[PDB]
Amino acid sequence: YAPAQAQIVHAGQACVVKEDNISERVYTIREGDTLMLQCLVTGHPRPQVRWTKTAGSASDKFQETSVFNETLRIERIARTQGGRYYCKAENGVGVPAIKSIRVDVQYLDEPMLTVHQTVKTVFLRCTVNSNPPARFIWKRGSDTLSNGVDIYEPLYTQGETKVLKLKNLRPQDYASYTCQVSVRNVCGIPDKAITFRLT
Repeated sequence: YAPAQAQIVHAGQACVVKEDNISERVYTIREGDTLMLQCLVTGHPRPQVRWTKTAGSASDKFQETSVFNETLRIERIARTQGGRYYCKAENGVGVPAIKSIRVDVQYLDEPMLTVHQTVKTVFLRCTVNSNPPARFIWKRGSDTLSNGVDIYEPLYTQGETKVLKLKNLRPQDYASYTCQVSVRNVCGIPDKAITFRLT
């Protein structure tokens, strides 16, 4: 007889895995792809294998595990299904073995854009939800930087926000402005954009 050992090994459609000498630590995968995590076990008799997502406030002594037959599979994984997943191997010999890995679900939503004018200045306010944090690119057909052009995060934000302030209103430069959001194509996630036609 021998006590149970556990080892988490990535499978499926992750884009990035992070590991160290002891075990695999992070499983990064694009929202909507298919997660697969193996739990290889040792010891005799053959250990039973359980998985669990630590959802809730109660401590480990009360989290609902499930007998799972080694391989955890989540098709069309959602941004809300990220976090720490625990493998538990037990064969009745010694103490149960428990390992865990962090799942990072990455995504880039289409951004939101709202306009506001006071007197004549123009504020274009772009928000997006993403993981990892997104890069904001403001364009007028061609990219724009600091023509009395101020680009800043505003004081009040419910999330990732970038404001484009246009101070003077020349006759020229009275057309379309674009907020392009990027995660630099991690996980193969392309950019997205929203355009406002100024008049």
